[PDB]
Amino acid sequence: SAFDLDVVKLTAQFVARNGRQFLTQLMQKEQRNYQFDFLRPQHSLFNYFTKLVEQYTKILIPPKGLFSKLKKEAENPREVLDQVCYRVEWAKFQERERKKEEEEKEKERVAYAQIDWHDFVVV
Amino acid sequence: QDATVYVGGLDEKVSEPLLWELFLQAGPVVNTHMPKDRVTGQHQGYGFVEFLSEEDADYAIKIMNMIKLYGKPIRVNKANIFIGNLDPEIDEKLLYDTFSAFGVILQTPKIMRDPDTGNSKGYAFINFASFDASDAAIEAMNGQYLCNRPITVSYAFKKD
Amino acid sequence: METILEQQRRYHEEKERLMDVMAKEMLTKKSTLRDQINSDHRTRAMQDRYMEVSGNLRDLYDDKDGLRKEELNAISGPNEFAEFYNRLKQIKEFHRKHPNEICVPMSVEFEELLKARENPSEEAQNLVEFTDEEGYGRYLDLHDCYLKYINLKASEKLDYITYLSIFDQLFDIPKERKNAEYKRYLEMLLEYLQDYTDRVKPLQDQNELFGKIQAEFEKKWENGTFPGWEERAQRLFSTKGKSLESLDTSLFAKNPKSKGTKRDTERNKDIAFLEAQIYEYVEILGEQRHLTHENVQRKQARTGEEREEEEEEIPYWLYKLHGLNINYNCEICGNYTYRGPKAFQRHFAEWRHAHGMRCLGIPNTAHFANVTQIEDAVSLWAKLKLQKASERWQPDTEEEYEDSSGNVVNKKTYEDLKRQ
Repeated sequence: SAFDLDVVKLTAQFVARNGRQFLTQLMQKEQRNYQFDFLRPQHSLFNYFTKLVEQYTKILIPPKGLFSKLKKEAENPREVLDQVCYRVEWAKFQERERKKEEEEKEKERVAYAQIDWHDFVVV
Repeated sequence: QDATVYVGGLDEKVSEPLLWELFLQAGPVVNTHMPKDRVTGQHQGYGFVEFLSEEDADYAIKIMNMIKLYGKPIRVNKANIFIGNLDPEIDEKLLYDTFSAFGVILQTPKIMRDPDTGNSKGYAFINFASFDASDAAIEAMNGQYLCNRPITVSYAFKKD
Repeated sequence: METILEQQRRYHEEKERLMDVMAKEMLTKKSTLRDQINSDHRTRAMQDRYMEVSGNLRDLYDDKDGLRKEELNAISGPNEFAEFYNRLKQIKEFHRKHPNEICVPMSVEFEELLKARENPSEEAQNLVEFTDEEGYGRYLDLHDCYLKYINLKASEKLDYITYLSIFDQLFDIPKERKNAEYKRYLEMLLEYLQDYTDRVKPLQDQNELFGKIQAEFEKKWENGTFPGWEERAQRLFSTKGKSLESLDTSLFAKNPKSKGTKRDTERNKDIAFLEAQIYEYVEILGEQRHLTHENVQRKQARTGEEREEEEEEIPYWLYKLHGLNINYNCEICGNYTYRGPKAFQRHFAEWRHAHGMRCLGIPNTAHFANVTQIEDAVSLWAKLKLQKASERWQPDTEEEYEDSSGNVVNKKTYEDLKRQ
């Protein structure tokens, strides 16, 4: 699976340098008798190819290392510790929201299994 | 166990030489075994066919899969919701794909097997993500037409 | 190599995995002090690795400014892509899947249930950086420092409580002279206290704290950090007073104050820096020193057993008729011990005996049924092997290399003679 991953990485690297949505280096390759089944969204590898293209687009950011240098993440452990604490707090908030959604689903299942299903009215 | 193929879904018309005669076109079936019950004294629908080579058993498993033998879903294989009267031709991944249309599955499902053969017992247990998927399985899947086998979905544990 | 595209994305993914591992380590609860210290050391090692990866990725931008003109050009494109695809069009006979492209850094930054340590931090141990008396940052070892102070003072009138009371002072009068040999022990006590402060908090920035301590020693301690109301201004190196600030500024550049003394700013600057570092370590770790003093008082007030406990923490006729009370030693069948004659023959046709014969190498033959030995078994497998009867098809080729003589060529000799 190394050759398919390398082809997907090459397609994500060639598609990230495009100046338009449809005017890319991979749309013209489809008409140039080159078989590429990862371009269609019906395949399961397209969801990974989109994430690879998003990572290639995020690797081209101006704070990603092209024309600037990161100082907080590279020369401050306290900022990295604060970011890790904020990520842990966001994960705890997401877990609390998932627990609240599970409690709401359990309450809706308890309310649906206790209502009267014999009082039918056709208007 | 590798050269033998476990067949599931045999009716009363199928017999011990009948399975060897039906599996003779697939490969050289050397022996046929049918475990008899203790209360009824007959076959429980599951049997085994021991052939000479593993390629003949693989061809019999790939040829006689999900067949309609004696009005029964006969299939050969390599030897809180409860689902009963399920076909042995389906696997755990096939049951997970069939259960994915109603609701979301929490993990991989498991099917009960016999302690003697180990192919298919007849009942299975599957767990859903929430109670809405269990209610949709008890409303729609509890009585749906499966592969030549009327399944029945029910609740494993319920508190009044 | 795609150093600006693939390597930068790999470094960003490694930094994101390190940040996720740090967030998972910080989100998990702690139950012991040693496990928390080991988790803090692993988090500090992961932060150092992430800082090294960010420093390595931040230097890969020299050729990127030259290659951005060719990478962003829309006139180029699928020519070099088709050339790279033809370079990637080699033989695909290596039928092997590699799912460890992103799962291997995820598993390297994780721990196991038996040992809560990462894969780069698998060789780390808390016993190699702290002693047993310290308690992984709970207390501080001061017995060797007290012994060194008693050896330097040359007197036995100083106990551990007196040494703890003398070490508790920060800006008071010293116990000995500043130009004596006690500064050599004070520098070692400061170097031990700096390592104890760096071991008590590995997740804190030690370089920034050292730079702040150096800035406080240079900008404040060297310019009269202790004002008065000779008592107005005091010098730490010269150990003398001053009338006003102008007199101290004129005497700061004096000839005895620069190098014309034994305690000037040229030779006694390192001792003053070590004393300032010891004062900063005593002010920052005063709670640990108070806990160590309380533990020393509890050990002194306890008895011997309390100190040892603190430092330690039916049918016999039927049996004779059917053939019971008899056995048989099947050596080839795993040296098993069977029953009487009924099991004797049964022992030759069974699962254990068959497995033993198959493991011995001799095939399970009917002639070897009544056999029960090793050497005899090998002799039977040899003599009863494929004898002269039923030979190799009775080879008699007699090739046409002569047509009138020579027929000893077997099925393979004549074949090789006629092939070439």
